[PDB]
Amino acid sequence: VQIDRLITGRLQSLQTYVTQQLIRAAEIRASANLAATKMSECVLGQSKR
Amino acid sequence: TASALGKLQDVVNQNAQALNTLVKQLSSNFGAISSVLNDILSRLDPPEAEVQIDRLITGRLQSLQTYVTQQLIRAAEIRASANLAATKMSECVLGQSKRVDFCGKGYHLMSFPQSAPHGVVFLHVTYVPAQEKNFTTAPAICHDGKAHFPREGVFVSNGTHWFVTQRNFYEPQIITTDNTFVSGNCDVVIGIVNNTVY
Amino acid sequence: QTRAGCLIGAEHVNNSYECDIPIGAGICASYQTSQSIIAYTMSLGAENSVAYSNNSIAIPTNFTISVTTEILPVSMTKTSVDCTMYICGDSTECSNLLLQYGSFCTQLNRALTGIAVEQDKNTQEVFAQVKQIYKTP
Amino acid sequence: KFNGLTVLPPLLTDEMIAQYTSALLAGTITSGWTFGAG
Amino acid sequence: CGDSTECSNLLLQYGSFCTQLNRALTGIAVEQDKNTQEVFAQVKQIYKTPPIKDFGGFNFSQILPDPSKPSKRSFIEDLLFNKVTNGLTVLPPLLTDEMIAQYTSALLAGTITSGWTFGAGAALQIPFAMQMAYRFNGIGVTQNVLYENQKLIANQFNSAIGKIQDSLSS
Ligand SMILES: *[C@@H]1O[C@H](CO)[C@@H](O[C@@H]2O[C@H](CO)[C@@H](O)[C@H](O)[C@H]2NC(C)=O)[C@H](O)[C@H]1NC(C)=O
Ligand SMILES: *[C@@H]1O[C@H](CO)[C@@H](O)[C@H](O)[C@H]1NC(C)=O
Ligand SMILES: *[C@@H]1O[C@H](CO)[C@@H](O)[C@H](O)[C@H]1NC(C)=O
Ligand SMILES: *[C@@H]1O[C@H](CO)[C@@H](O)[C@H](O)[C@H]1NC(C)=O
Ligand SMILES: *[C@@H]1O[C@H](CO)[C@@H](O)[C@H](O)[C@H]1NC(C)=O
Repeated sequence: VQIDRLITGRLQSLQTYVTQQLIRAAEIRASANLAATKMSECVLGQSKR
Repeated sequence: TASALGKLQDVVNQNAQALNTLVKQLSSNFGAISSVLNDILSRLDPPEAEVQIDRLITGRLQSLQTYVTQQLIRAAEIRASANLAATKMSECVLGQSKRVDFCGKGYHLMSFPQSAPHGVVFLHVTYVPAQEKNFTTAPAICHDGKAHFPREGVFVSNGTHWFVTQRNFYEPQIITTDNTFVSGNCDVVIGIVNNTVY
Repeated sequence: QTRAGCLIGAEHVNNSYECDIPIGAGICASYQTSQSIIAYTMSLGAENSVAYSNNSIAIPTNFTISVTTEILPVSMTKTSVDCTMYICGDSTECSNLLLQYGSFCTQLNRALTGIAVEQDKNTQEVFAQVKQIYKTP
Repeated sequence: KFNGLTVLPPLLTDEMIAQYTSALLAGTITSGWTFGAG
Repeated sequence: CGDSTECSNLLLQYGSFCTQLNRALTGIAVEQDKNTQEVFAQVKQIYKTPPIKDFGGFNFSQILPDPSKPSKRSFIEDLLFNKVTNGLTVLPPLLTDEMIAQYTSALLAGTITSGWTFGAGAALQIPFAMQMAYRFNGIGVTQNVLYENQKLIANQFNSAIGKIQDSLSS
């Protein structure tokens, strides 16, 4: 009877952790793409932007 | 080979996999006497079916919440890709773009769109120089004590005579007054060399 | 032995090539010729040097056109799910318990409807920016 | 497919899509860039 | 569940939650290496610099690699590197810092020896004092407005690099 409480707690904490991580990675990806854009457009040439 | 269109296959694979998991989830018991609801309702009284069915309700609730959350997260990648595609279409098809390595990998002339299932494909036409030769250069020339500089292109010399050429396609021309403009005097610049102008 | 762990059934080589399959820490593996699985340190490419000095340039004399494809995904399959048919399976004994959890299923439908409305915006804004249907001569 | 899960069709059909892309391809060839500005 | 069969017998009632959590984490972990690969690796051949440093007076010894120490990372790179510091596991990255430090140096030698050309076909050598006479022409300043006052500009450049070191040191 008791062990189901611990299981339903820990599984929810783990789901919350994964849900944080997915958002944080999806944020990092846009900075990675902006870095790669600057690399490609402003080092290898002169940009009038 | 069809491996060219790998990208827009994995969106379908991921969607089908998620939907198959969401549907297969129904087979689990969550601690009830059966996964089948009529199997309970036929064998047991409402005082007990109302104890049992809450577990299945909570399970299927949290499963559908997890599915909806995953879809809500995944949608923003597709939106950012649609916006990037709209940008490429607005900027590189309707006009010539100077953003290096934005359209293809080289000097860009034009592009053409083609449709595809749940996607789009571009064809980029690009110009690239293949052959190149060795030349000797000087950044200016001296005549009558005045330093001459080129209006466009650069000075080059195979070793015997001096010529001016455009920068990206070898084409020699006789150094003539209206190819060049005058600044300062011979003493100020380094590397300048004596020559004749016509 | 590697930084990543212990690898069984591959033969190390001092040579190096492009990387077909990655293992980690620069360690890479492949199937090659008398055929076996090898592992090696991934190469970064050829090595080159330019003869740079004052008063020397190279000018290109010839050129080639080229073409290059690019592929992007602009849409997703607009699935839809009935919350109460799934949860209760058209059982009234179920639904008179389910209606204690209030508006959850309805906001779920609302979320999915947003998806179903957003995706045909995605298809609408990429194409359909020409005001007239031209035709070829 | 009988558990209340369903799929909906798109608003644009693939022939409208190919009309759009054929109008674009005829425009970029006949009139260059100008058909975009005006 | 912590290595207890009394727990493990009951855990599998909840079906496949752990499987989709594992597929989530494994989908995350791979993406970082594609990010890294995309950000760098924009060059197909590893260039290297000649031994002499005839750059028209411009000083580049602060950013070029230092071969003496074992890792090829330059001085400013080593200041930047110095300034920052149950079933849980950590996986190593794919590309080691020596690879990044080769890539960067190749990009540098390309940008210095051949200007922009190395990004669109084979690189071509050009004297630096004629690269600057191009990049000044890109903003409407006639190239001679450099050849007249080249040396002063070099000095200002040499000075502007210096302060950055103190900015990183302090
Ligand atoms: C460098 O190029 C010049 C220009 O072509 C060469 O000069 C020509 O030489 C031919 C020899 O048959 C003469 O017929 C032309 O009248 C010359 N042109 C001029 C403008 O004088 C020169 O020989 C080349 N030098 C080398 C070493 O190849
Ligand atoms: C130009 O001359 C240099 C120095 O001899 C040589 O290394 C190079 O191969 C020659 N050709 C080109 C295209 O640079
Ligand atoms: C690499 O080559 C050296 C000498 O050529 C040899 O001694 C060594 O055994 C080789 N590496 C391995 C893993 O055998
Ligand atoms: C640069 O030019 C000078 C003379 O102007 C010369 O002595 C030096 O060797 C040249 N540098 C080279 C060829 O690398
Ligand atoms: C080089 O020029 C020849 C004709 O001079 C041409 O046929 C060829 O396509 C050009 N490009 C190459 C060889 O890459």
